[PDB]
Amino acid sequence: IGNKTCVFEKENDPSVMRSPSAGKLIQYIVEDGGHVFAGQCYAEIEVMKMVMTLTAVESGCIHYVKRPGAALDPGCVLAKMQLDNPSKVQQAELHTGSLPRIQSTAL
Amino acid sequence: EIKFRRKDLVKTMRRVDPVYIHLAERLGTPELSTAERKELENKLKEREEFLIPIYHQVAVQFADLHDTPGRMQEKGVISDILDWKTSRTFFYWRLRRLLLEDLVKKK
Repeated sequence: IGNKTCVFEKENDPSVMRSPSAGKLIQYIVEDGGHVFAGQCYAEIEVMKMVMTLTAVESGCIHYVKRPGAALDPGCVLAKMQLDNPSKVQQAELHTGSLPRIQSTAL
Repeated sequence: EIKFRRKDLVKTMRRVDPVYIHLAERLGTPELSTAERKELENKLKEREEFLIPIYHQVAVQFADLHDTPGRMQEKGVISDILDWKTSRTFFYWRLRRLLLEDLVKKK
C-alpha cells in the first residue's frame, strides 16, 4: 500500500486432509487411528472414472470423517490428523466488529 | 436411487438400530418435558444422519439380492447355472450335441 508493506497469512494450519477435487471416495488405505507419514498414500478416490490416490502432507495419527463410499467436493473435509502442534495453535479469534464507514459518495 | 430413497432408509432404521429405537421410544412418552424432548430430537437427528452410509450399503446389498442368477433360473431367462472351472467340458459336449442335432434337423 503506497510505500508500506503488510503481509497476510493464508490459512493452511488446521492439518485437515481435504479432497483436492470433486468425485467419490472408494476406500481408505490405512487403518482409522493408524499413524501415517508424509508422502504416504492414505486414501483412494475416483473422479473422472479415473482413480487418483491421496498422499498425506504431515506425519501423524489419522482419523477419518467420511465413511468409505461418499461424495467428495473440492476442499471438503475427509480426514483429520493429530500432530505434535509445533505452532499455529488457535490462530482464529474471528474478528466480529465493523469496518470504517465515514463517507458514502451519495451526493 | 428410485425405490429406496432416504425416507425409506430411515423407515428401515426405525426397526433396526438399538440406539435409534431407544431414543424413538423415549420420545414417544407423553409430556416428559420441553427440554428433554428437544434433546431427544437432536439425538435422533444426529443418530439417523450418522447411520446413512452404512444403511445405504445395506440397501444396495438388498437390491443386489434381486439380480442373482437364482432368480433368472426361476424365471426361465437362462438355461442353467454353470461353474467356471468345468465350463470347458460342459460347453464342449453341449456344442457337440447341438451340431449333431443341426445335422439331423436339416435332414
